[PDB]
Amino acid sequence: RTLDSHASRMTQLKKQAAL
Amino acid sequence: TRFTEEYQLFEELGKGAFSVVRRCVKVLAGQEYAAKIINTKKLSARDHQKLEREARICRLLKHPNIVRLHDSISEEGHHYLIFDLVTGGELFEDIVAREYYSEADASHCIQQILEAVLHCHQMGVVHRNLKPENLLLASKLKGAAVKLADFGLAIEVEGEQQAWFGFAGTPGYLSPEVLRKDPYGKPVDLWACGVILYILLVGYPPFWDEDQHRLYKQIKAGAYDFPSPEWDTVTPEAKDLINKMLTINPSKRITAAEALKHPWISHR
Repeated sequence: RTLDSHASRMTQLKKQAAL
Repeated sequence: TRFTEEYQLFEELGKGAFSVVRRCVKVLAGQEYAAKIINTKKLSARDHQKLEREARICRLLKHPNIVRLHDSISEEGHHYLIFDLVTGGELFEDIVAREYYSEADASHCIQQILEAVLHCHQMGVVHRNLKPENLLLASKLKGAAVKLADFGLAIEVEGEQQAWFGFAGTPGYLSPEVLRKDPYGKPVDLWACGVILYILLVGYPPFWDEDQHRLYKQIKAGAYDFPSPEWDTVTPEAKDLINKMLTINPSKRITAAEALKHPWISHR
């Protein structure tokens, strides 16, 4: 769950595998 | 065989797949390389072939912004792909470290990325798995070079001929055409440049959801935007490029060559 703040959005940035 | 004769291993750099990466040196030349060591007694017949597809493609690609493959070697028990050594770590980590890039920096990074992509495409190679994890930095210095890696998903296209080359890549970076199971071609990698450029600017992707289905729905719909206050300050030009990269219709999308002429890349 993300807030409506830059810094909260920036936690969406996650590494992701293929497929 | 020929590898244990000519090179000499040192420290582990990476794990991932059955593939251990380790720094090495050609004992004649004194020259340092990156060696991708693959356990092969752990690997089937076609997956010895999938890996030789990968070498064959790395060999087609001589570019300043593509990790050069210098020599592939099948010894009994292991395969060694021998790459340019590149110590700057993933662009992914550098974004995280720095939170976001300046437009100046993003512009200089995506420029190198697009140039590589352009080259990939003229050589009839479509990456299909672009993302900041598959982008290695030369050094950590606030502008240094950027090179493509992991053509482990890379396809050969004949001309601007589109086709179903199947469903593969990373979820966040997938093109609308790929999710729909429509035929596709070179443009699927300009979509990825869209996602990446967006990330490069504000520290997070234009599409995300912990539920994968919702994610794939966001992509198809091309449901991104420019939230405040971060995008409030970012040039209309930058947004424009991202908008032409994240065009839902592949035909109406910007091409690598087009993207390189776009004002946010060539100023003055």
